[PDB]
Amino acid sequence: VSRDTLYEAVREVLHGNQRKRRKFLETVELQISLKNYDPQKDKRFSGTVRLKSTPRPKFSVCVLGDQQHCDEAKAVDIPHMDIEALKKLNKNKKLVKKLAKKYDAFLASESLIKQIPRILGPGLNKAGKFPSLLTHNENMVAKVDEVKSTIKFQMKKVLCLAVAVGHVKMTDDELVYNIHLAVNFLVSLLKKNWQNVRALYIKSTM
Amino acid sequence: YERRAMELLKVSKDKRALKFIKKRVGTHIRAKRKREELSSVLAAMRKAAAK
RNA sequence: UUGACUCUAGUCUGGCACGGUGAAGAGACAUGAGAAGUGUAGAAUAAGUGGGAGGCCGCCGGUGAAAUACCACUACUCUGAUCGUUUUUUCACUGACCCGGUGAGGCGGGGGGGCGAGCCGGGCUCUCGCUUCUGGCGCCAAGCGCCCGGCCGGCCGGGCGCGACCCGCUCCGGGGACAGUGCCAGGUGGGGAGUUUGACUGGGGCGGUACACCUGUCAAACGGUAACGCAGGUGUCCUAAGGCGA
RNA sequence: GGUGUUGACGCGAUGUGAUUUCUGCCCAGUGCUCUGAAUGUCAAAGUGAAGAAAUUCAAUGAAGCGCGGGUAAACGGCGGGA
RNA sequence: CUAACACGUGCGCGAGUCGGGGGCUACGAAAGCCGCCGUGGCGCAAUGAAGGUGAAGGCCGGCGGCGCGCCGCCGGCCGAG
RNA sequence: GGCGCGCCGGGCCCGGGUCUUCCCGGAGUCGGGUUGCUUGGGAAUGCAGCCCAAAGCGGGUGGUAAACUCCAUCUAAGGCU
RNA sequence: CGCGACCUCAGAUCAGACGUGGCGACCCGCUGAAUUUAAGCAUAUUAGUCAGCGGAGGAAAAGAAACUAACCAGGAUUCCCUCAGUAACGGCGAGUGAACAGGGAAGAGCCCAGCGCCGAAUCCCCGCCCCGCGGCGGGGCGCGGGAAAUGUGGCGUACGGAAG
RNA sequence: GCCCGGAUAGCUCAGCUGUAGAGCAUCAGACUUUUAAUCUGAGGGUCCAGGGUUCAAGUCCCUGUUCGGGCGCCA
Ligand SMILES: [Mg+2]
Ligand SMILES: [Mg+2]
Ligand SMILES: [Mg+2]
Ligand SMILES: [Mg+2]
Ligand SMILES: [Mg+2]
Ligand SMILES: [Mg+2]
Ligand SMILES: [Mg+2]
Ligand SMILES: [Mg+2]
Ligand SMILES: [Mg+2]
Ligand SMILES: [Mg+2]
Ligand SMILES: [Mg+2]
Ligand SMILES: [Mg+2]
Ligand SMILES: [Mg+2]
Ligand SMILES: [Mg+2]
Ligand SMILES: [Mg+2]
Ligand SMILES: [Mg+2]
Ligand SMILES: [Mg+2]
Ligand SMILES: [Mg+2]
Ligand SMILES: [Mg+2]
Ligand SMILES: [Mg+2]
Ligand SMILES: [Mg+2]
Ligand SMILES: [Mg+2]
Ligand SMILES: [Mg+2]
Ligand SMILES: [Mg+2]
Ligand SMILES: [Mg+2]
Ligand SMILES: [Mg+2]
Ligand SMILES: [Mg+2]
Ligand SMILES: [Mg+2]
Ligand SMILES: [Mg+2]
Ligand SMILES: [Mg+2]
Ligand SMILES: [Mg+2]
Repeated sequence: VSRDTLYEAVREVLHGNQRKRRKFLETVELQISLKNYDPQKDKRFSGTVRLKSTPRPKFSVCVLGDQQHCDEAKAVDIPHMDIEALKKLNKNKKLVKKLAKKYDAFLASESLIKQIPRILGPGLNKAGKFPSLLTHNENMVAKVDEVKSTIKFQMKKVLCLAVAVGHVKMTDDELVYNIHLAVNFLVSLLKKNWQNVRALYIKSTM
Repeated sequence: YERRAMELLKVSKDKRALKFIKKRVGTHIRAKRKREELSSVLAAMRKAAAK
């Protein structure tokens, strides 16, 4: 793909701030259409994007953790929910799915994904709602920031994708760098390269 | 042959498009190159027809 | 010579190119527009993914559900119609191409003139354009009009236009994107070419196979031993008719 | 290019051989010819699919063969036993 | 008669051999010479289709290993039916 | 005749290294398909007819057809000696 | 209607030139068989040979890589030794059959179009004068004629090159 | 072999998110002289086996048998 056309698209959205003069918090997205990839056949792709800007930024987090996380999570204002809290969380499958409605993505400690599949592994894998693992580096400082914006390209049976990258107030070369990394990662993730797409559309939210 | 190939890329039957160029030009490497060049030309026409 | 073998000029047919221009008919599509997306629960006719918290003056929560709800531009499928890409069928066009005629001699429009139709001197529609009693002659301009030249109104001698209408892009016609040629492909092809047409054998030929094998003899008590010698046999059959044991 | 400085009362290809009297029967065979619409058969190219491609596979379907008429002054043929 | 091959025979050299092609110095277009002109041919190595591989062994000492008296490997010795 | 010397006239008023900025290529040809001939050239070595008929980090070659991918090596379709 | 530029196209016993034909041993282009061999014969073999046709020179053709290789890489063509009667082709039968690498003979490299930049800076022909003239050339003079912008000459060619 | 098509109760056939339907058959009841026929009703499938998408699929797609249909072989 040419890049001066992406410069044209980002100038037309930064001066299509004229086109809406948006009234909420502002963000854009890119859309992908693909040519003859049969969705019911094999080679189904589901890959995560390693991205270096966090284009969401209003990103909603609660974690699931063991101890060593208490004082640091409450110092950085992040909900540490230990196993007795998880018992109260496990006694009903109705409210635990509505806090995933509150909270955008999760992340959990190393051994608590042995206690989440009791009944509630299959209980709330009914959202596409993976809780991501931590490490023995034991730092959620900047690791929450770099595990958010690891964006899931997912193949489901409709033949269209739409991934939220870009809020219109970041800097422009770094945002086209984000779109650059995302689209070449998708072209690599597909069964075949850049010929496999129809048209990439980066129009705004409203 | 280029106009009929651009029209097959417009309808997007790319396999028969490639077989068409390779039967009417020759080597499959040349066919891949001419299909990719006509897709680029057709993309420029789509951008110009957009704005 | 042919019903031999292998081919061949020729001929028949198909495809590709030369090879265009329209118009209808049948379509495949694309593009633009316009409506459908009722298993069940949920106030609900939720097709699907993703973004999203006050647009405009429904919502975010909460409810049921697996999955939600202003917005936007997306990607799916289906249904009537308009447009531009291709295929195909038919009807036409002339411009490549072919044929005929001639000393390529009046072609196509338009103007002017006359004979017939009818409406109120008028125009339209159409036709015509000068030769038919005779084995004659038929060109190389008459007449008209306008200019000009030599000599003294007169002489003598020139030029131009009508007469013989004007304007045009193929000379006229006749075919025509097929005839045809170039190259493939299949058919046909003693018209023509090249070649072959076993062997044994009481001459060859016809017969027979004594040409590959088998039994008994011939075969003269080891083995070997001939002829178109004798009498016969074979080009198979067997899931047991093979192998064990009783 | 010949026929052709020609045009069916001609050109070209055949058989039989003046005249008189006749010219019987057979289209099964081999030819030749006529029509293209059932199952058929059928090349190259063109089309559709699968596959990474070479390639493979399928449908389409020309003539000719088949199939169905005609023809013996076409090659030819025209019984036996009680 | 030329070429190719085989065998026998004479000659030189002998695990080598050969300068035939090239070069250097009347008969002589002969003859000689090269050697860092042996490039090369043939020979000294066979087998396999090919990847390839590519032509004696033993005895002594130390460390059933167990129901490699064999020995896996190291140091010495004999050493080529 | 050539190699030598000299005079007059004429022609040319020429180079190299470093840095910077530019620029660069041969088409009914290459290539593919098919047919025919030819070659040792074998899933086609060369040549030609017909049809299709290009590209520019391209194109050709890389002795088994083909796809993906590194490399290697040249620069055809112009010419003299 | 005429006059004039150009473009196409004629005509000349126009001015000046040029090709024709011969020989053909060696060379180049095309065409191109069959006896023969295979114990027959049809593919092959004879054979890209004999015949045929065109065209040259003192030599012709070839030739300065769209190469050979796959290595520690060589480096135009031609010719010789060798590769080799090998790889390879072939009713895999008869028969056919190269090349690279190595050693030698010889040794030489270059030039356009394009990309460009220079006031077409270029070329041909007529006349006059001087010189030489049996290879019609050198210099000057021409308000002498043409060619050429539909592109001549200078630099410049893949080994890069040009300008400052 | 090969795209191709199928499997649904003892037997044939319809059917994108569940009471698997329609008929023929078997079982029982009533009429009957009697299940000889009539009529009433039932029961009766692990949707060929498994995997996948899906909110769950007998249906949509893969995998594997199994059979149906011509081409491939052969003469
Ligand atoms: Mg025959
Ligand atoms: Mg014949
Ligand atoms: Mg004959
Ligand atoms: Mg005989
Ligand atoms: Mg005896
Ligand atoms: Mg027995
Ligand atoms: Mg007769
Ligand atoms: Mg008959
Ligand atoms: Mg000897
Ligand atoms: Mg030839
Ligand atoms: Mg040959
Ligand atoms: Mg390779
Ligand atoms: Mg050159
Ligand atoms: Mg050259
Ligand atoms: Mg003259
Ligand atoms: Mg001559
Ligand atoms: Mg012979
Ligand atoms: Mg003989
Ligand atoms: Mg003979
Ligand atoms: Mg030959
Ligand atoms: Mg030969
Ligand atoms: Mg000759
Ligand atoms: Mg001479
Ligand atoms: Mg020469
Ligand atoms: Mg060169
Ligand atoms: Mg060489
Ligand atoms: Mg040898
Ligand atoms: Mg043989
Ligand atoms: Mg060499
Ligand atoms: Mg030397
Ligand atoms: Mg120049």
